[PDB]
Amino acid sequence: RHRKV
Amino acid sequence: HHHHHHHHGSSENLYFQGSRNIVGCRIQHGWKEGNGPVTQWKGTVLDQVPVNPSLYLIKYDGFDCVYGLELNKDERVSALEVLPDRVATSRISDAHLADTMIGKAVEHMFETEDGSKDEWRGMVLARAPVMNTWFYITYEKDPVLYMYQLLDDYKEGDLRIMPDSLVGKQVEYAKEDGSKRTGMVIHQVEAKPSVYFIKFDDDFHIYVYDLV
Repeated sequence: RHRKV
Repeated sequence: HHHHHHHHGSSENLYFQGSRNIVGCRIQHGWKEGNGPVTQWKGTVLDQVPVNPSLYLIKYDGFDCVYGLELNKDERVSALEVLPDRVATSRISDAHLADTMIGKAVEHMFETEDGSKDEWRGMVLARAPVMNTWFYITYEKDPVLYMYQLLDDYKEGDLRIMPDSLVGKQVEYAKEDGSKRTGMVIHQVEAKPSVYFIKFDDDFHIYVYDLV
C-alpha cells in the first residue's frame, strides 16, 4: 500500500 | 600608520559550526525552496558522514528518500532546533528473519494512483542506523537510497525475497550532454562491498552505484 511519488 | 582597513575582522567573532553531536537526534528546521514559502520539516538524523562531516543523512517524517543535507552550511535551511526526543525504544519483532534480508534481492509492492498492484525489484542493503527497525533499500530502476519498515511489509505480504577502499574519493559523472556533476563517495556497503553510496554536490539524494 505504498504510493510512488 | 593611518591606512584604510580591508579584510577587517576579529578572531573573537569566529565560532565553530557543527559543534554538538546530533546523530540520533530529532530535528525540525525550515525549508526555502528557492523563492518558495518557508515550510517546516521534521526528521531524524541517521549518520554523519565520516569523510565529510558537514554532511548529515536525514530521514524526514513521511519522505521515503533518505536525504543527504549539509545541515549547517545549507542556506535553504533555517531555524534548526534539535527536538528532545523520547525514551521509546522500538526493538525488532524477528531479527533472525531481518538478518536474512540484508543483501537479498526483493520484490516490493506499490499501489499506482488508481490503486492497482505494482511490484518493483530492489535490494535490501542494511538495517538503518538509528531507527534500526527500518532498512536501507535501493531499487533497480530507481537506484537512490530509500527507507522502509520492511518487516511490516513482509508481514502484510507486500515483500518477497530470492537468491582496500575508495571512500573519500571525489568523483564526477559524465553526462552525455557534455557537463559534469561532481560528488564524492561517502559509504561502502558492509553486506555488498562492491556497492557504494555517492553524494553529488547539487542534490540531496544518496545514490547507490555498483562499482565493480
